Amino acid sequence: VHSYGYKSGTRHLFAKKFRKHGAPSVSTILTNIKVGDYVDVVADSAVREGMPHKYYHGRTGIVWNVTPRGVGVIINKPVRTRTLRKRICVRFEHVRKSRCQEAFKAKEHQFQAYLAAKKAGKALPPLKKSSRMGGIVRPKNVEVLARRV
Amino acid sequence: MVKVKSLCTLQIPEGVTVDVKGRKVTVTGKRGTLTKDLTHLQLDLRVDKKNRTFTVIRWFGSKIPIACLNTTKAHVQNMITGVTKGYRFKVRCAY
Amino acid sequence: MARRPSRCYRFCKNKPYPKSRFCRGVPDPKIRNFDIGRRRATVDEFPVCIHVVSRELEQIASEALEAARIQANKYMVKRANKDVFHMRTRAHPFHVLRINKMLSCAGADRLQTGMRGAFGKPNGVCARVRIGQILLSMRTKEAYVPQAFEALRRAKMKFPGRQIIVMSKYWGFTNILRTEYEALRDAGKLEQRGTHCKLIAPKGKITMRNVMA
Amino acid sequence: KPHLRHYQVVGRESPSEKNPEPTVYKFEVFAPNFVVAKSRFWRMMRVKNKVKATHGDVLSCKVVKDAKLVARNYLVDIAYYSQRCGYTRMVKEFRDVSKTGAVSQAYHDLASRHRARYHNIEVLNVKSIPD
RNA sequence: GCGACGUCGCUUUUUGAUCCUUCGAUGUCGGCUCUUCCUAACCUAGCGCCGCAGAAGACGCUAAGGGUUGGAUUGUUCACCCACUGACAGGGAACGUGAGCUGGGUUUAGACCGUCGUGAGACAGGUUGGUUUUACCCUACUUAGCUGGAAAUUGCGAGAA
RNA sequence: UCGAACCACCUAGUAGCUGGUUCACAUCGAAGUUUCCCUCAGGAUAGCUGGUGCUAGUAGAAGUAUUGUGCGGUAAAGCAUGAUUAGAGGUUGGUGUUAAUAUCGACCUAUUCUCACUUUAAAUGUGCAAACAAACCUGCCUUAGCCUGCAAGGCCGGAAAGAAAUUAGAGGCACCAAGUGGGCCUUCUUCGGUAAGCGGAGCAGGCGAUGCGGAAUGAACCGCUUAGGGAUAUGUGGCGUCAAAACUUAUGGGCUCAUUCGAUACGUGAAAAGGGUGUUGGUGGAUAACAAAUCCACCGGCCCCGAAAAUGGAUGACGCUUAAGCCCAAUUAGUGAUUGCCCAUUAUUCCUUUGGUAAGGGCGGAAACUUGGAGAAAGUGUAGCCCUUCCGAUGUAGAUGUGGCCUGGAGGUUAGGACGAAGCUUAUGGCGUGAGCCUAAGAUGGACCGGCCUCUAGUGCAGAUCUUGGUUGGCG
Ligand SMILES: [Mg+2]
Ligand SMILES: [Mg+2]
Ligand SMILES: [Mg+2]
Ligand SMILES: [Mg+2]
Ligand SMILES: [Mg+2]
Ligand SMILES: [Mg+2]
Ligand SMILES: [Mg+2]
Ligand SMILES: [Mg+2]
Ligand SMILES: [Mg+2]
Ligand SMILES: [Mg+2]
Ligand SMILES: [Mg+2]
Ligand SMILES: [Mg+2]
Ligand SMILES: [Mg+2]
Repeated sequence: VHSYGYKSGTRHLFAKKFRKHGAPSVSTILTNIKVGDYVDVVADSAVREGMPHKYYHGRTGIVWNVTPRGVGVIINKPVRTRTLRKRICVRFEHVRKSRCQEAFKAKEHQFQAYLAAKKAGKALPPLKKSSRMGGIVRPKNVEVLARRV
Repeated sequence: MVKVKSLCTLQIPEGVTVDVKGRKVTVTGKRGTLTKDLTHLQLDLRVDKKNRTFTVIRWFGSKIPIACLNTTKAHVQNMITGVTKGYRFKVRCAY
Repeated sequence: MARRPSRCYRFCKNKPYPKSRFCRGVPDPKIRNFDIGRRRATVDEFPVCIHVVSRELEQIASEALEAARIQANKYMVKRANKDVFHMRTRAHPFHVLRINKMLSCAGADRLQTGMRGAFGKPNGVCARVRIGQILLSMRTKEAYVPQAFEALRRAKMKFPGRQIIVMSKYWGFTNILRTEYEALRDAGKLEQRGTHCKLIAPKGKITMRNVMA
Repeated sequence: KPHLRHYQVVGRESPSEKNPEPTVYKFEVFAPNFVVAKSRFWRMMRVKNKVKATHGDVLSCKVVKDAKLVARNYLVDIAYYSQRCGYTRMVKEFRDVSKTGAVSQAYHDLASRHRARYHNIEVLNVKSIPD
């Protein structure tokens, strides 16, 4: 237990990736965050001022606080028998706007717009077709298999 | 593993008569007589006629069951030969 | 008898230790003269280039391949010539070795060292073989192939562990079969580089325009 | 009475979202069951075709009927694995009635003398011999 | 016959570890005494084999059956010589063996010395002097009796070398 | 009695240490870890656990997947930071040479050999989100932002549905309190060590705390996990005798002879190369002659030697060898499609208990041929209010409950006793799962005392080198 500093065992974790170093994006500076959206707290180095502790690196969570240049993010931390909603304070560059809901952001956007189209809408344009069923399949090349040595 | 190769035969001329009784061999002649035992695996000695042919068939076979057949062939001919011809043994010394 | 007969390192119970900024007092291995024989030798000389690839994850020390560098060598003159053979060794003792020498005299007896201050210091070097390691490759004629079923077995029995001869269908330092190789010289597909040579591959460049100007 | 019936297992590779009509692969395997036939159907395609049992579907496995029960010769090109000389093939011409019968003797001979058992054993060319 | 180089199996009367058993006690080495066991054979015993003519050695294998000493110095184990001998082989048995002996070495409390320490004292350094209890119990063994006993004390239960 | 006497007293000195700590059943039931400690034989604090709960809780559920969506740099890989280096020969030093020459280093090259450093490079992971306000169509207000309206916050009503699987074995807190804080083994991988039945770790499982079944034998392995019984059927393991089962299978395919064969995993590993002129298998390549067939080389064991000890000696024993060994298969015999067969604290089913406060239904008078109950009381708890229904049932430390057991005594009540009380004896039964109670019969006893509701405590003993008394063995 000789060393347990705030940045311990983190050579490869905060190290920038191969052939992508230097200053942060202009997207990451032109992001727009509110109190409530989700963010991937992907601590990048090359800013080295506002990086969170190692633990909060693959972690995503609500933004409970947006200061001028520091996003405050709550993150669930399974301590021992309970999770703490930790309240980390990082700068914006250590933050992505988390996709994690486009799975149903973009689903119910067109899913309702066609459920409405299917319930009332204007008309019901036919959609994606069935996937798994039978069929009298016609082959196009026969083959066999014994060995290759 | 196991196979069959051939059959072994010996002819029994005049002056020599061979039996088959208790699967044993009796050979006599006009110079001497001798009888002995030749049992082995798959080696059942049966003489067809009294003076026709000494036959020893085996039905199974491998290196060991077949390296034991024609030794009775090596040990039946000298029964028929010793009772008519005989083999003398000589001994010498030096000083 | 005073040094552990290279058996207590037949298994990779430990990491690899490289000669590096970590170890600084590493001694010298006695295997140095890897190549023997005809030296500037060209490539079209010998038809057969047989390998010698191991079988298990054994671990041979610096002391058995060093004689294979000589044992598997010397039997040339007794049944062949040196200049009719390529003796090139294709390994090196990289894994530097520690040693713990217990029972010091500075202190008490049988209670001085109760397992502390008792880690390693340099003694020598050995190797890690895994399944598929070439010990000592061979190049030869046709009338000189069955030579070192002895010389190898002379040194295969100097080794800890066993070994085999690997009859090959390659043209040595190239990736070409023998049967088609006599056909490739008929159309000059392969070039030369000294004691070895390089293959003109597909995707050929406009550079080597070898035709008359 | 001889176990290890002869199965005719055939199958595509779940067509396809990429190729939309992958070539069909059929081969005949001796197996106790058909679950064991499909288990060794999806071992050939996983190896000889790089197709998973997941990303493909079995079209129609089938039990070959028989040959008129009568003795005849059989040379069975068989390939087993073992720490006993890894991956050696063999010929071992047997004389049994049906292909199911002779290949049975093939397995009970290798497991007898090489201790190579069912999953360490591939089979090829279960054909007959006139003379 | 082994020796370069080497390596590879199996070795404890081995050098140490390990800390598993023992801290309401498995009593310390060596001997004495006595019994056993193993062979990796020291002797005798059996052929074998050589540049084994006799002589006489030479290499080897088979055999644990029998045999393997008396002393001087040492507490010793070991070692060393002395001398006999056919030769004086190597081991286990809780480094066989103290409710068997011994008490020489370890061995404390006395004392002296050397070095150490300011000192009390320390030394696995030397020297000298220094307890050795109990079987009358169970089994083991050793001899010494007695008495039951065959459905091994019972059924009538029935089997005759 | 003396490296500080002896007596009495403080004093029942203190002890993180050792030993002991007295009834039953029921309901649950762990921990050897975190941090802090002159702390590492102990504490405190969390976790684990019990009890009491509170509360609107198919949800703020999940040791699980799916779907999207992030994350990572270990395995494998590959050799730029490094290598490691010699093999082919040719700028920079010294030098052996006759401006001509090398010579080894540095270098120069095509490389090379095999490693830690390299790369979004795995598997396994893990972070998130996923349907009634997460999208809309709207409208508030202070407007904070920015020059009316956007966007923003706290809001909001009109309206919104799903054409992320499963379990959906109910969510949420709260309180009080123990015990534990010496773990060990193991799988997977892996740090240190010559090694280990070694030390230190990660993961999960176990044991501890736990039997049962069988691997002869074993805390841990393999099955299975545990209320009392019966049956049916299996698991692991087996079916020659011991030993239930092939009364030695109608067994089938080969293998195997072994002068210590071989034979159940993990026990610890059994045997390592090496060869042969050996028994069985396979591939390369001749002759049509070996001394009508016979070869030159190897792959593969079963098997032969290599190889060895000390009480007598172990597959577990016998024994087996045209197996009862080994490897494959079988399962009523190529006749026609199933379970050959034997063993459990497992499974199924059947009764019986008991808990759940688990659901129900009655919770005061009627009939099915003979009795019982859909008439036994509004009830936590029993000799249950009555039925019947589901489910669970092991357990050390610990916790808790009991209309629960027992001893001494008190307040009440009911009641015995010279026609024999307490006590005491037990082949005296019965009845309660049990603690225990009641009875009988005493060729016992002689004068006190039982049940029930409360109260009360000097209240239960096998074990403390317990204390006291008595006896006993050894023992004539
Ligand atoms: Mg002694
Ligand atoms: Mg004397
Ligand atoms: Mg006695
Ligand atoms: Mg790697
Ligand atoms: Mg998870
Ligand atoms: Mg168990
Ligand atoms: Mg066993
Ligand atoms: Mg039954
Ligand atoms: Mg058989
Ligand atoms: Mg009292
Ligand atoms: Mg008391
Ligand atoms: Mg008492
Ligand atoms: Mg007592």
